[PDB]
Amino acid sequence: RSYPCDEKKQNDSVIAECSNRRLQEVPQTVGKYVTELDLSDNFITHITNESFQGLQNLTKINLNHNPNVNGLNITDGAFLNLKNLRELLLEDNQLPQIPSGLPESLTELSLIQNNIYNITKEGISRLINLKNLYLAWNCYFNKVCEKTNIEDGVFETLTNLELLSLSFNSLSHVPPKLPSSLRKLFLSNTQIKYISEEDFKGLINLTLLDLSGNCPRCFNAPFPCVPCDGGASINIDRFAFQNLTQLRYLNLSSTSLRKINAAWFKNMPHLKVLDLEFNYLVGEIASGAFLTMLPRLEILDLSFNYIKGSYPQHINISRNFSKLLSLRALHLRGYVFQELREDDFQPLMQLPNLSTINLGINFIKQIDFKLFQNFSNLEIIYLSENRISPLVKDTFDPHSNFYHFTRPLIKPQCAAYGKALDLSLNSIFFIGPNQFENLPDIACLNLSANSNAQVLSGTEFSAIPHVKYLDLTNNRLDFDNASALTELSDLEVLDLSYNSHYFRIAGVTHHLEFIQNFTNLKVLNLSHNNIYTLTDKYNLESKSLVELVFSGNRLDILWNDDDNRYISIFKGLKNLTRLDLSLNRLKHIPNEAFLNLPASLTELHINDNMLKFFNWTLLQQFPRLELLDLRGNKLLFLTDSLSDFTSSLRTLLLSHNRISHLPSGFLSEVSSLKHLDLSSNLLKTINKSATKLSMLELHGNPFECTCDIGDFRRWMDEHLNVKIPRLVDVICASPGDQRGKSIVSLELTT
Amino acid sequence: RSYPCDEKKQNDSVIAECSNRRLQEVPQTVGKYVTELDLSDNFITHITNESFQGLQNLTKINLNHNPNVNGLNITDGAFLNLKNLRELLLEDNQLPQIPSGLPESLTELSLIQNNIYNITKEGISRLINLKNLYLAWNCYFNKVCEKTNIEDGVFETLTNLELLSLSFNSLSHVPPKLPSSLRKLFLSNTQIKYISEEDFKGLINLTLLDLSGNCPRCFNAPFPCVPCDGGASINIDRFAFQNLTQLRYLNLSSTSLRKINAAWFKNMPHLKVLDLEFNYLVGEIASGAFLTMLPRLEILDLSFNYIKGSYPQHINISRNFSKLLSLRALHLRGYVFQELREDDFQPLMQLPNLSTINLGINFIKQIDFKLFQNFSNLEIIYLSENRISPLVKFDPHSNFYHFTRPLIKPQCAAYGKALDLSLNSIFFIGPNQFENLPDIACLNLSANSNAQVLSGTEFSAIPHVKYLDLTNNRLDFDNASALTELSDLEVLDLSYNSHYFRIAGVTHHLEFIQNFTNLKVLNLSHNNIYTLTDKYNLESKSLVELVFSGNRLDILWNDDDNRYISIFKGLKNLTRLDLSLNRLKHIPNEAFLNLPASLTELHINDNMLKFFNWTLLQQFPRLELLDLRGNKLLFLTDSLSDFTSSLRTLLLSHNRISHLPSGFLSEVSSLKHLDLSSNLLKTINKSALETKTTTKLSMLELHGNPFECTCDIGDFRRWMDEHLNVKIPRLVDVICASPGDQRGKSIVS
Ligand SMILES: *[C@@H]1O[C@H](CO)[C@@H](O[C@@H]2O[C@H](CO)[C@@H](O[C@@H]3O[C@H](CO[C@H]4O[C@H](CO)[C@@H](O)[C@H](O[C@H]5O[C@H](CO)[C@@H](O)[C@H](O)[C@@H]5O)[C@@H]4O)[C@@H](O)[C@H](O[C@H]4O[C@H](CO)[C@@H](O)[C@H](O)[C@@H]4O[C@H]4O[C@H](CO)[C@@H](O)[C@H](O)[C@@H]4O)[C@@H]3O)[C@H](O)[C@H]2NC(C)=O)[C@H](O)[C@H]1NC(C)=O
Ligand SMILES: *[C@@H]1O[C@H](CO)[C@@H](O[C@@H]2O[C@H](CO)[C@@H](O[C@@H]3O[C@H](CO[C@H]4O[C@H](CO)[C@@H](O)[C@H](O[C@H]5O[C@H](CO)[C@@H](O)[C@H](O)[C@@H]5O)[C@@H]4O)[C@@H](O)[C@H](O[C@H]4O[C@H](CO)[C@@H](O)[C@H](O)[C@@H]4O[C@H]4O[C@H](CO)[C@@H](O)[C@H](O)[C@@H]4O)[C@@H]3O)[C@H](O)[C@H]2NC(C)=O)[C@H](O)[C@H]1NC(C)=O
Ligand SMILES: *[C@@H]1O[C@H](CO)[C@@H](O[C@@H]2O[C@H](CO)[C@@H](O[C@@H]3O[C@H](CO[C@H]4O[C@H](CO)[C@@H](O)[C@H](O[C@H]5O[C@H](CO)[C@@H](O)[C@H](O)[C@@H]5O)[C@@H]4O)[C@@H](O)[C@H](O[C@H]4O[C@H](CO)[C@@H](O)[C@H](O)[C@@H]4O)[C@@H]3O)[C@H](O)[C@H]2NC(C)=O)[C@H](O)[C@H]1NC(C)=O
Ligand SMILES: *[C@@H]1O[C@H](CO)[C@@H](O[C@@H]2O[C@H](CO)[C@@H](O[C@@H]3O[C@H](CO)[C@@H](O)[C@H](O)[C@@H]3O)[C@H](O)[C@H]2NC(C)=O)[C@H](O)[C@H]1NC(C)=O
Ligand SMILES: *[C@@H]1O[C@H](CO)[C@@H](O[C@@H]2O[C@H](CO)[C@@H](O)[C@H](O)[C@H]2NC(C)=O)[C@H](O)[C@H]1NC(C)=O
Ligand SMILES: *[C@@H]1O[C@H](CO)[C@@H](O[C@@H]2O[C@H](CO)[C@@H](O)[C@H](O)[C@H]2NC(C)=O)[C@H](O)[C@H]1NC(C)=O
Ligand SMILES: C[C@@H]1CN(c2ccc(C#N)c3ncccc23)C[C@H](C(=O)N[C@H]2CNC[C@H]2F)O1
Ligand SMILES: C[C@@H]1CN(c2ccc(C#N)c3ncccc23)C[C@H](C(=O)N[C@H]2CNC[C@H]2F)O1
Ligand SMILES: *[C@@H]1O[C@H](CO)[C@@H](O)[C@H](O)[C@H]1NC(C)=O
Ligand SMILES: *[C@@H]1O[C@H](CO)[C@@H](O)[C@H](O)[C@H]1NC(C)=O
Ligand SMILES: *[C@@H]1O[C@H](CO)[C@@H](O)[C@H](O)[C@H]1NC(C)=O
Ligand SMILES: *[C@@H]1O[C@H](CO)[C@@H](O)[C@H](O)[C@H]1NC(C)=O
Ligand SMILES: *[C@@H]1O[C@H](CO)[C@@H](O)[C@H](O)[C@H]1NC(C)=O
Ligand SMILES: *[C@@H]1O[C@H](CO)[C@@H](O)[C@H](O)[C@H]1NC(C)=O
Ligand SMILES: *[C@@H]1O[C@H](CO)[C@@H](O)[C@H](O)[C@H]1NC(C)=O
Ligand SMILES: *[C@@H]1O[C@H](CO)[C@@H](O)[C@H](O)[C@H]1NC(C)=O
Ligand SMILES: *[C@@H]1O[C@H](CO)[C@@H](O)[C@H](O)[C@H]1NC(C)=O
Ligand SMILES: *[C@@H]1O[C@H](CO)[C@@H](O)[C@H](O)[C@H]1NC(C)=O
Ligand SMILES: *[C@@H]1O[C@H](CO)[C@@H](O)[C@H](O)[C@H]1NC(C)=O
Repeated sequence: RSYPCDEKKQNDSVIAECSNRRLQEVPQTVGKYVTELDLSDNFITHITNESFQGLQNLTKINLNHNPNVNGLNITDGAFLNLKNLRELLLEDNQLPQIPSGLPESLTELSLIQNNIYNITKEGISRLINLKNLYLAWNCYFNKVCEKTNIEDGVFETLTNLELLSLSFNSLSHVPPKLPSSLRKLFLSNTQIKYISEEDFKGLINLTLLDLSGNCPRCFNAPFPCVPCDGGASINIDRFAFQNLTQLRYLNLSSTSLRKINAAWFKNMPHLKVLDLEFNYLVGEIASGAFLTMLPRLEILDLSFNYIKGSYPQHINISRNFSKLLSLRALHLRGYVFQELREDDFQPLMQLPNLSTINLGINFIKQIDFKLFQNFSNLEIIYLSENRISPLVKDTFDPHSNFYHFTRPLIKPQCAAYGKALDLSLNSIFFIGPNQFENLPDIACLNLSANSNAQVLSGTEFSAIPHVKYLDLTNNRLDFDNASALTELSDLEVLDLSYNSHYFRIAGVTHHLEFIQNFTNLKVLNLSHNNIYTLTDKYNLESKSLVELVFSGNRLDILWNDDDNRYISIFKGLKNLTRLDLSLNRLKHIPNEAFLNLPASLTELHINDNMLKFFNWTLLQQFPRLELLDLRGNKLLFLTDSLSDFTSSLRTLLLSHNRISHLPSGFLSEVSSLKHLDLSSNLLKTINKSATKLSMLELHGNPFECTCDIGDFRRWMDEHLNVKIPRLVDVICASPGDQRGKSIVSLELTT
Repeated sequence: RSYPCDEKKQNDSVIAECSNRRLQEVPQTVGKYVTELDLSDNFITHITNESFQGLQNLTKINLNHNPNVNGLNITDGAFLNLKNLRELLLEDNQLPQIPSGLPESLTELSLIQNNIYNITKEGISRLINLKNLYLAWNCYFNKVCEKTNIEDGVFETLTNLELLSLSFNSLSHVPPKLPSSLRKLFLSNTQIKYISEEDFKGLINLTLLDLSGNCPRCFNAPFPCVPCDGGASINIDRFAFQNLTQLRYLNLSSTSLRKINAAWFKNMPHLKVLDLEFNYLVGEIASGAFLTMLPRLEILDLSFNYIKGSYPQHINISRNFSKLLSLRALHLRGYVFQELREDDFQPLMQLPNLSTINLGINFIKQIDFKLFQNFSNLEIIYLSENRISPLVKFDPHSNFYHFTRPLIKPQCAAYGKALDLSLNSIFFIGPNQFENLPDIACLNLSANSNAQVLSGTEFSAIPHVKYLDLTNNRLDFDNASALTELSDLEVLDLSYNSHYFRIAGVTHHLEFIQNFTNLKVLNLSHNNIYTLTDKYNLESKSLVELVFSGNRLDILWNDDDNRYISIFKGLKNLTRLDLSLNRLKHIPNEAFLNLPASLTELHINDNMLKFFNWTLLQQFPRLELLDLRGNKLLFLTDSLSDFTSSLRTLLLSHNRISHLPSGFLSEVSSLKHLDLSSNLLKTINKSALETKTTTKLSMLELHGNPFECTCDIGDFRRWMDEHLNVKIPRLVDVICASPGDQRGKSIVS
């Protein structure tokens, strides 16, 4: 670690981190060692020939977000210097023009979120070895520019260009004279309404094309959005893509398509993913004209093609959907329909490869759960945000994808265990006794936020006893009855976060006895169940359990139990490694209670409590403990003799406490501490009296910079490997002459 | 000037409000005219004959909740002085016995929430004159007491007792030897499992009986709740109520009743109100035994009687329901069923007096709204907490079982026929959503995640809507047509609306508001409005109130083209304006001068103001209330007497004020009420508020100030004692801060 840039080594290339250090010029310490430089989130506004000299070993400069609040001054040839400069990022800098005078060694140039309106030869016709060029957000509702002007041939010379991102800019036409070497052409939100034959004449190599937000369909647009001539459509000629033989991805989101010409995929048997969401294509879904041309598609998205004023009975799926033999996921979010039958999805049932169906936000009230058994390999069923009821009787970031969320539908940690079903945000206020009948073998089940008030008695998941991951978060479930969920003999993950039932009985209040007949349950989350009361004893004997979260409960109220009934409330869980006691409003954990914790614990969090006094001396029973998180507490003091107490602990987060005095016998035991966190306490000074540590957090402590402090800065220098995060945020409170400056940029003994 | 009690005139005598003054003992500082003394919610730990010597004239004493944060120590006859004592409340005092020297003249005695496990004749029986007696929560799960020991017939020579409350007291027998004069008897949650025949005899006079919470059914109980043996209901002998001819009120809420012995009501021609929520009577609802013994019943609650596991297809309503001819209110919550069709409700359509139909929490999937026309006196239809879809092509003095709040906001109910459709699944407004409804005047569509794009044709089917509640939805109204099919509309509530159609340059269009000639209120709180897109003049001759909090005026008035100066000047009639929570720091001078001069209340509390230009108030002749609480104001003005003569109330608590100017208000002065609490005042140098003529000022609040009480304060504390016509509230919150020997209480010291 040198000041002002924390330094670390990756590969045979030294990287320098000077981001968010608030500096106003190119730093000084940066040795010729450095090869990739990071300068983002600063207050720099000047870049000269002198800024970058001597460093010639540099291949890269980050430099985005400068200054942070005219723009940022770049001098003709301030970079012409370095013959190693590969990548050069300059996003969000308020640049008026394209840096005049630039290195040829440049491969990947970024220039987005600036004020470049002229695109000129004088700027970029020299960077031949340019590969990836980004230029989104440059004439995007600035009104000091009608069109992003591009001068002819500004792309025909950059013969090594693979990627061009002109998305989110104001062009009316498609830039002529591009290089045939192109592979990705991003042009979203560019205001193109006419697409010619010529526009894409001879990019025979192009793989991805992105034409969204052209004539948008402003459902929930996270940015300025303006529709075409009423319900007007982006107008695409049939021979627009004749040449585009090599092509995997097509994103035609928000174009307001009504009719899909099927002449477009005539010469393109390649295409792997089609995005046709936020359009008007209900007719085309039903009359699948193009649906014939796509045998190698694996993912299809037709989401938010719903018609205003409409709520059909059923969803009209063309037969031409059985020509989609390669499909692996289908995305049908927000058609909006009332009932799904076996019939309606008939065309998809003889599709061999289809493994995800996405039906969320379709506000559907009834589905035949049988119809899902006629699939040959499905393990994702997403039905979130529909109106399924209890069943009775019947046996900002531009680097992102705006039109298609890339987060997993289900949690991987769940989609692991087998077939995943998501019934979250539905109307299942209790569990109908027919709720699960005709369901495939379910491994992963989400019932999140159904305000489900079901008394559980162990009957309810009988149709599906083979569940592993079950998520019941945000519900009003009762499980005072000990038979509760016990049908689920294979269950490993129970997520019961935030549950208040409606059947409090006195002396039955909370009854966890039901945990004990699990032979296989590993993760148990009971956060925010507001338990202040057990009628099950303190013995919860289970060797299955590894991790228990017990946040948002009332541990205090239990441990003030006047007859002392609640001491070993966790002893029985012998195999517990991780435990979580945060937000239980704890003041004094009685000594005998703390000593009755699984001797097996690896992590222990008692943070965001009200803790005053910690009896450190009790850490001797916990010899596997690697992490102790005591953050957000009212702790004053630290044991002078940590030696006596532990030799297993690796991480000790203490921040947001009221620690004034850091004692003398720190590092008295082989403390195994690589990571020590003391930031946001009440430290005036660190004495002299106080090599295995790589991290120390001190930021935001009232430092008293008097020379009395200078012992510490000698230690910060003898021991130079131990990194301090945001050094520049460890500051002087005092004295007056000092208040504001960093401990490190401090002229000492004067 | 009274200390410490605020001393009000009421009817013909003097109240003393000494409640909640951190008081530790009764002051002998209260007057002699006082007949009523509230000493509630204080820290008093003792009571003796020296406590209340001086005022034999007292009739009522409060005392409740003393002390706070041990017990209350009453000696034998601390009240035997008080010859004029009618009332005496003593609830929440950790009392170990019944006080032992009370006067006869007691005719109302409340001793709830104490620690009296036994009732002795030494204490009460010699109190012949009592009329009311409340004894709830005394043996209420102590682990000390199994039983609320009642001396056999302790109540026998209480021959005037009208109201006896014994609720929430573990005694499984109805005490014997009761007084005949009893009209009202409460026995809720007493663990009385069996009601004999001899239990109620001699109570010819009884009009109310309370027996709920015995053999409870524990749905949502907000206290300890313990079911009887297995699923066992209460047991009441056939001839229990043989003698109770005069009974009007009968609570059997949560008794677990499967079966209603229609023989209980043989002698009760009179019964008006029947509470039977929280039992298991789906069947007794299907086939009404009792339903015929009740001609004169006006109110019937059978809420939360559903069967668990079950979600039937229809509700089953005995035709035995048109024998309740008197019926005014019917409550049917938590039957839970899928569908109400016309014929299911045929038996109720032949009732003259029925106005309130309560169908809350039935999770109803669909309804034939036609059925509602076929009702004569229908006013409130309550359909909250159902499942309707878009149609296409702690307190012990309370009622625990019944919700006694208005089902519908009265302001709404006033206009007439009310339909509450809140907490349903109407995610947009179906083109057939209101076909075959009555003419509704008041409509609630709150909390339906309703995303409807409005075009002003969505409401054609019921176009006489005057009060429309649209809070907590996701409604677009950028179309100048939006809602215009509702010409008669008077109140529009759109709090908390965030749409999904943000087009740029249309953004937020507020043009639809120029249509209404009788729109009177409009609540636009919390819409995140920061972008508006029309010609300036919002033009509304009608509109009187605009709530505009939780928006971004700050953002709007910071416009560099000044496009939003005159954003509200077109609202000529407006007299109320709430501009709080806009995070405003500076209101531009021209932006303020373009508020309508008509305003009368202006609210800019809870923003971030530092400076306020008083001398603009001049353009505001009718202004009368100004509220700038929770801003950050520093400086006032020395000539405010010049810039406004209309202004009645000025509120400025929670600001950064320490200097009080040597002008202000004297002689040419601006009326009645001045709040200057939670400021930063050290001292006031009399130069503020001169004794020029007589300033009209009645009331002035200055509590929670950081006061400097050495000698400086000599001038004000004179001024106080001479302007007795100037009320300062809360003299026990006007504290010192400066002299470290004075920091606390004081000003009065
Ligand atoms: C009710 O309770 C349950 C249980 O308490 C809650 O769920 C648990 O929740 C935690 C918290 O989110 C989950 O942890 C997260 O899981 C992510 C995926 O993990 C796996 O994949 C990665 C890579 O594929 C592997 O490395 C992991 O394997 C490791 O194995 C063990 C753990 O078994 C570790 O000890 C090893 O060291 C290995 O790492 C997993 O198989 C994971 O991404 C995530 O990690 C980030 O966040 C944590 C902070 O919690 C950091 O410690 C960690 O360094 C990561 O942070 C960095 O980088 C990302 C980008 O990569 C940045 O965005 C971040 O800022 C960050 O710096 C974490 O481990 C856990 O899986 C889960 N358990 C269960 C039961 O599934 C419920 O949520 C709860 N209900 C609610 C909602 O209240
Ligand atoms: C979206 O915007 C709309 C527009 O504001 C909101 O609607 C307003 O909401 C307010 C605020 O809650 C409602 O006013 C409230 O109305 C109460 C009922 O009033 C009627 O009768 C009363 C008694 O029955 C009559 O006195 C009234 O007459 C008043 O009339 C003119 C007004 O027309 C006044 O100028 C007179 O002086 C009269 O007083 C009404 O006809 C009323 O109860 C209530 O006042 C209690 O409240 C206010 C606090 O704002 C005090 O001024 C007042 O002292 C009252 O309270 C003392 O009393 C109680 C128990 O009695 C203690 O428990 C309290 O602490 C308190 O100290 C208040 O007035 C208004 O009706 C309503 N407007 C409409 C169009 O319905 C919506 O809320 C809003 N939506 C939200 C949630 O976002
Ligand atoms: C089972 O069911 C039975 C009967 O159905 C329940 O018995 C009810 O118990 C509650 C206790 O919570 C009773 O409430 C209180 O009554 C007092 C006194 O009564 C009324 O007395 C006067 C004449 O009627 C008058 O002062 C009041 O009357 C009208 O007054 C105004 C008119 O200006 C009108 O607007 C009111 O609505 C009244 O109609 C008065 O109500 C009453 O004073 C109590 O309340 C209020 O005010 C005080 C302020 O000092 C405040 O602290 C309270 O919170 C409250 O706002 C209160 O309403 C109720 O009367 C009983 N019902 C009947 C019909 O007798 C029983 O509780 C149920 N069991 C259980 C355990 O749930
Ligand atoms: C239309 O869909 C096309 C294909 O979905 C979109 O291009 C995809 O775009 C995002 C770019 O933001 C890519 O994510 C970024 O990629 C780099 C390089 O692997 C990586 O560091 C990222 O973090 C992030 O993943 C994504 O790879 C890309 N997909 C492919 C496969 O080319 C585009 O989102 C669409 N248009 C709009 C406007 O949303
Ligand atoms: C089950 O459903 C809930 C609801 O969709 C999921 O929680 C969402 O989770 C994502 C990422 O974990 C969060 O960003 C959202 O805030 C959550 N939304 C809500 C409303 O809770 C959860 O991921 C699902 N769990 C499983 C087992 O996959
Ligand atoms: C319309 O329905 C909503 C939902 O019931 C009502 O608001 C509830 O109102 C009461 C009283 O103001 C509050 O205690 C609740 O917390 C409210 N909840 C919600 C969802 O806001 C509202 O009162 C009804 N409006 C009318 C016209 O009476
Ligand atoms: C896809 C549908 C479109 N919806 C609708 C809006 C307006 C309509 C009109 N006229 C309409 N007409 C018919 C059918 C649906 C309609 C709203 C709905 C929604 O509420 N979405 C939420 C879910 N949680 C996140 C957020 F995206 O999404
Ligand atoms: C009246 C219904 C009964 N409910 C039910 C719960 C569990 C059941 C099981 N097994 C059940 N089985 C059949 C029918 C209803 C059932 C719960 C539901 C509710 O959500 N209550 C909340 C709503 N607002 C506050 C509070 F009143 O109310
Ligand atoms: C990196 O390049 C610089 C510039 O030519 C050179 O002086 C230096 O020796 C190289 N780095 C090292 C120390 O290997
Ligand atoms: C592209 O289109 C032209 C049109 O004349 C065609 O002749 C040429 O061969 C095409 N190139 C391909 C498909 O590689
Ligand atoms: C594809 O199927 C649809 C509906 O089943 C039909 O409209 C269309 O003609 C089919 N396409 C062909 C036959 O090319
Ligand atoms: C708990 O659930 C079991 C299984 O359904 C049920 O039989 C039992 O009655 C319940 N509890 C008891 C002991 O009453
Ligand atoms: C486990 O499961 C059975 C249900 O078959 C139940 O009878 C038994 O009591 C359970 N044990 C518990 C609650 O630990
Ligand atoms: C019953 O009440 C009446 C008035 O309602 C009263 O006059 C009568 O004395 C009471 N009955 C007896 C005899 O106690
Ligand atoms: C009341 O009506 C019910 C249902 O229609 C019926 O079972 C019962 O016999 C009626 N009671 C009589 C006839 O008294
Ligand atoms: C219905 O209400 C009126 C209004 O007070 C009342 O006079 C009448 O007696 C009631 N009719 C019956 C007997 O139900
Ligand atoms: C409404 O029609 C019903 C038939 O369900 C009929 O019995 C009823 O009398 C009609 N309403 C009235 C009160 O006229
Ligand atoms: C607004 O509504 C009218 C009538 O329903 C319609 O003709 C007009 O085109 C609408 N469009 C908008 C959002 O301006
Ligand atoms: C304006 O509102 C006041 C009440 O606020 C009312 O008296 C008057 O009639 C209204 N006048 C007009 C012009 O609508």
